[PDB]
Amino acid sequence: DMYIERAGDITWEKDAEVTGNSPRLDVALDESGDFSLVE
Amino acid sequence: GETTDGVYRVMTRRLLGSTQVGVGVMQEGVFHTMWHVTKGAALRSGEGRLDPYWGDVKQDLVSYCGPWKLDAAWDGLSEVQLLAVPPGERAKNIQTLPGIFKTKDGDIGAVALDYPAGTSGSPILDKCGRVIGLYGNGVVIKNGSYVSAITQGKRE
Ligand SMILES: N#Cc1n[nH]c2ccccc12
Repeated sequence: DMYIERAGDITWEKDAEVTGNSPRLDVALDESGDFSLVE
Repeated sequence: GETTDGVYRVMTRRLLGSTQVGVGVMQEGVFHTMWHVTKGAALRSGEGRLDPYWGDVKQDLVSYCGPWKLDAAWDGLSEVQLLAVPPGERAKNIQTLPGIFKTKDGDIGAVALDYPAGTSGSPILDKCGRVIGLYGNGVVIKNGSYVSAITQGKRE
């Protein structure tokens, strides 16, 4: 059995931690909704 | 139950203790999450019940109580924020410049941020606070790191 609990408001935070790169990847999406890399 | 707009944790008591299987967005009376989080099962909100209304395994999305309401899109240029809601941890905004998944059917924004699987369904927002998609369906790249698509539905 599944249940939901509130975790917060959806707002943009000024001064949030900035991280993560921006890779450009060739990908394929199958009928089951799984992404895979194409090479 | 609770119908206030916001981000919510998706929990189950079927396994050991209370386990967080994912996250979702409540907007305009509709709960939005990823299909792999609930598998289309009913949800409880206090004494209330949330029934699935629309879903698609290929998009990996599902809406409850009504049709998908989120229609904002990443502009292809600006930084965005993942409003990450990790299991047992407070909601935290993380800012990043999305990369891109190039597919045979077009390009999709992608966020290279690594969180536990139970963080799936956490919203990705633009600078106006609009939800441009959900985090949690993506790929494992060469060095073992995770890259999620910015998954967005269609507002009918
Ligand atoms: N494999 C894998 C994952 N690592 N981190 C995730 C976050 C959301 C969904 C899946 C994963």
